[PDB]
Amino acid sequence: TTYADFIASGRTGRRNAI
Amino acid sequence: GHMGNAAAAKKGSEQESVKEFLAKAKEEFLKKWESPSQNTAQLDHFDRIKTLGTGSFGRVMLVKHKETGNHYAMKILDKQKVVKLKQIEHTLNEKRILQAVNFPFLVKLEFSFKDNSNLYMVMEYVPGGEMFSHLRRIGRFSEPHARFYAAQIVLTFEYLHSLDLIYRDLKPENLLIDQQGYIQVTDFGFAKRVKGRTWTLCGTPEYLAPEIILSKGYNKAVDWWALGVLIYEMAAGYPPFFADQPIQIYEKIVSGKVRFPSHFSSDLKDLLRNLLQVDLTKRFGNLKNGVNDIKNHKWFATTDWIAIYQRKVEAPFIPKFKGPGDTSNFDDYEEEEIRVSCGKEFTEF
Ligand SMILES: CC(C)(CC(=O)O)CC(=O)N1Cc2nc[nH]c2C[C@@H]1c1nc(-c2ccncc2)no1
Repeated sequence: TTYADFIASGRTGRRNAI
Repeated sequence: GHMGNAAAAKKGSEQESVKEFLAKAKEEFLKKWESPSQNTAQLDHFDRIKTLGTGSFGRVMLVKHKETGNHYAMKILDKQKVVKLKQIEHTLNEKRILQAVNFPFLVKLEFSFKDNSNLYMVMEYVPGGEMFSHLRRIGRFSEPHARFYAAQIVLTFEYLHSLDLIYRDLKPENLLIDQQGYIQVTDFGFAKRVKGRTWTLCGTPEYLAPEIILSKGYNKAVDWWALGVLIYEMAAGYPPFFADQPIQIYEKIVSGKVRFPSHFSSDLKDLLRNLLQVDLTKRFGNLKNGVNDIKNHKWFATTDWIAIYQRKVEAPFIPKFKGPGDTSNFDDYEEEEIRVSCGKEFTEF
């Protein structure tokens, strides 16, 4: 599922700028 | 047509009043822009309470003004750590913007000064913390809840863009929630006061417009793309384009395809398809009718834009607030010392 894929992405925490 | 005579007349008058407001606001902005404020307080005016954040350039502390008892968030940047990190221009520019702008959804710089070694920016303390934490905790916001926040960003971008400012770092991490539940935008280090085009690769991967990824000259339309990303993430609980690595994110962004959760309303999908539009000639916010394509969209049909601006709408969510000085919506850090003792280039601060 999309939600599961989001958790798997490892990008659920605060995101740094480039 | 779609509007009867009285509805068309009221809308037209509302849009002319916005133009009158923006004209006066640009005149105020330019006056402060040309003659900034400097050294309106000093360090011993404040008691140190708690470190709210830290990074490679400096830290942010909760402080209390000794004489008024007012709490503030004090950003402390070390002059040498900024000069040796290629951040001097962004810091000077962020302070220049903050002392010149005036809008109910922009955090207010109350004081600024410098000592022998550090730059200090003292802004009003927003005790609710970032929207990010609340969104991850609750999971996702209802569409009326998302719309309440989105309407404030629309007005804030309408304000900033009238000043020729592109913001370039919209994300929930940069949106603070105040004691009335309204948004306070923080961080102007990436903003640029430029008409026309600019070229810098900057921003956060999930929120990058395709034209940024594709190494194009770009303009304020990137902020309206980022609004689409934010509205999506607020309503879904996850952003429209994500992957393990940014390069895979960028491929999805440029592909011109987006999928929506089945609980998204038809109105929301239509708005988001028009904001998350790869084609600049078709992206809302970037067409003949400007921001009005957004403000007049069906998804915002129930939005009283003036009432949002006047902060007269009851927020759908108010953070828990155990009084002034409450730190609960922020994390816990090691309390390092602030030692004093790089005048070049920081003359303007
Ligand atoms: C240490 C720096 C200042 C520099 C750095 O490392 O690059 C970063 C930092 O710790 N930031 C910036 C920030 N942006 C989004 N969230 C955040 C968190 C934090 C921050 N809280 C606030 C603030 C303002 C008003 N009331 C409450 C809180 N102002 O800044």
